[PDB]
Amino acid sequence: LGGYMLGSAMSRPIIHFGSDYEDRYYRENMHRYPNQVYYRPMDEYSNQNNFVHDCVNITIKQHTVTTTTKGENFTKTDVKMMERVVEQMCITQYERESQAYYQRGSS
Repeated sequence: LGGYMLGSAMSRPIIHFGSDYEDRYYRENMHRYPNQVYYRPMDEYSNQNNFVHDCVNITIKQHTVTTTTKGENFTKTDVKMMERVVEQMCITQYERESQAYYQRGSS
Protein backbone atom coordinates (compact mmCIF):
# COMPACT_ATOMS: atom_id res chain seq x y z
CA LEU A 1 0.00 0.00 0.00
CA GLY A 2 1.07 3.58 -0.64
CA GLY A 3 2.07 3.64 -4.28
CA TYR A 4 -0.78 1.40 -5.37
CA MET A 5 -4.45 1.91 -6.21
CA LEU A 6 -7.56 0.40 -4.63
CA GLY A 7 -10.45 -1.19 -6.48
CA SER A 8 -13.79 -1.23 -4.68
CA ALA A 9 -15.82 -4.43 -4.25
CA MET A 10 -16.99 -6.17 -7.42
CA SER A 11 -17.75 -9.87 -7.03
CA ARG A 12 -16.15 -12.56 -4.85
CA PRO A 13 -14.52 -14.98 -7.37
CA ILE A 14 -15.41 -18.67 -7.13
CA ILE A 15 -12.50 -20.92 -6.18
CA HIS A 16 -12.07 -24.69 -5.83
CA PHE A 17 -9.66 -25.99 -3.19
CA GLY A 18 -10.16 -29.51 -1.83
CA SER A 19 -13.79 -30.59 -1.98
CA ASP A 20 -17.29 -29.64 -0.81
CA TYR A 21 -15.84 -29.11 2.67
CA GLU A 22 -13.59 -26.21 1.66
CA ASP A 23 -15.95 -25.07 -1.09
CA ARG A 24 -18.81 -24.49 1.35
CA TYR A 25 -16.39 -23.13 3.96
CA TYR A 26 -15.20 -20.26 1.77
CA ARG A 27 -18.64 -19.76 0.22
CA GLU A 28 -20.05 -19.25 3.72
CA ASN A 29 -17.14 -17.01 4.73
CA MET A 30 -17.30 -14.80 1.62
CA HIS A 31 -18.93 -12.11 3.75
CA ARG A 32 -15.82 -12.09 5.93
CA TYR A 33 -13.53 -12.27 2.90
CA PRO A 34 -12.24 -9.07 1.20
CA ASN A 35 -13.67 -8.14 -2.20
CA GLN A 36 -11.30 -5.24 -2.87
CA VAL A 37 -7.78 -5.41 -4.31
CA TYR A 38 -4.80 -3.12 -4.88
CA TYR A 39 -3.51 -2.65 -8.44
CA ARG A 40 -0.63 -0.58 -9.82
CA PRO A 41 -0.14 1.10 -13.25
CA MET A 42 1.29 -0.99 -16.10
CA ASP A 43 5.06 -0.73 -16.54
CA GLU A 44 7.54 -2.04 -19.13
CA TYR A 45 6.35 -5.17 -20.95
CA SER A 46 2.65 -5.04 -20.07
CA ASN A 47 1.82 -8.48 -18.68
CA GLN A 48 -1.08 -9.87 -16.65
CA ASN A 49 1.22 -12.20 -14.70
CA ASN A 50 3.22 -9.41 -13.04
CA PHE A 51 0.15 -7.20 -12.67
CA VAL A 52 -1.86 -9.77 -10.70
CA HIS A 53 1.14 -11.23 -8.86
CA ASP A 54 2.14 -7.94 -7.23
CA CYS A 55 -1.55 -7.25 -6.62
CA VAL A 56 -2.11 -10.48 -4.68
CA ASN A 57 0.67 -10.02 -2.11
CA ILE A 58 -0.28 -6.39 -1.40
CA THR A 59 -4.03 -7.11 -1.18
CA ILE A 60 -3.62 -9.87 1.42
CA LYS A 61 -0.80 -8.10 3.25
CA GLN A 62 -3.07 -5.04 3.46
CA HIS A 63 -6.29 -6.63 4.71
CA THR A 64 -4.50 -8.88 7.20
CA VAL A 65 -3.29 -5.69 8.89
CA THR A 66 -6.37 -3.42 8.89
CA THR A 67 -9.28 -5.82 8.29
CA THR A 68 -8.06 -8.13 11.07
CA THR A 69 -8.09 -5.11 13.39
CA LYS A 70 -11.30 -3.60 12.02
CA GLY A 71 -13.41 -6.58 13.06
CA GLU A 72 -12.17 -9.78 11.43
CA ASN A 73 -9.71 -12.66 11.79
CA PHE A 74 -7.61 -14.04 8.93
CA THR A 75 -5.85 -17.28 9.85
CA LYS A 76 -3.72 -19.71 7.84
CA THR A 77 -6.78 -21.08 6.06
CA ASP A 78 -8.06 -17.54 5.48
CA VAL A 79 -4.92 -16.34 3.69
CA LYS A 80 -4.94 -19.54 1.63
CA MET A 81 -8.32 -18.85 0.04
CA MET A 82 -7.54 -15.13 0.00
CA GLU A 83 -4.54 -15.85 -2.22
CA ARG A 84 -6.73 -17.61 -4.79
CA VAL A 85 -9.68 -15.21 -4.58
CA VAL A 86 -7.50 -12.11 -4.76
CA GLU A 87 -5.59 -13.51 -7.74
CA GLN A 88 -8.84 -13.58 -9.72
CA MET A 89 -9.81 -10.12 -8.48
CA CYS A 90 -6.45 -8.84 -9.70
CA ILE A 91 -7.17 -10.11 -13.21
CA THR A 92 -10.51 -8.30 -13.25
CA GLN A 93 -8.74 -5.02 -12.47
CA TYR A 94 -6.09 -5.89 -15.05
CA GLU A 95 -8.67 -5.51 -17.81
CA ARG A 96 -9.90 -2.33 -16.14
CA GLU A 97 -6.48 -0.70 -16.48
CA SER A 98 -5.81 -2.39 -19.81
CA GLN A 99 -8.88 -0.70 -21.27
CA ALA A 100 -7.52 2.72 -20.30
CA TYR A 101 -3.97 1.85 -21.35
CA TYR A 102 -5.01 0.55 -24.77
CA GLN A 103 -7.24 3.57 -25.41
CA ARG A 104 -4.48 5.88 -24.17
CA GLY A 105 -2.71 5.39 -27.48
CA SER A 106 0.98 5.97 -28.15
CA SER A 107 2.22 8.48 -25.57
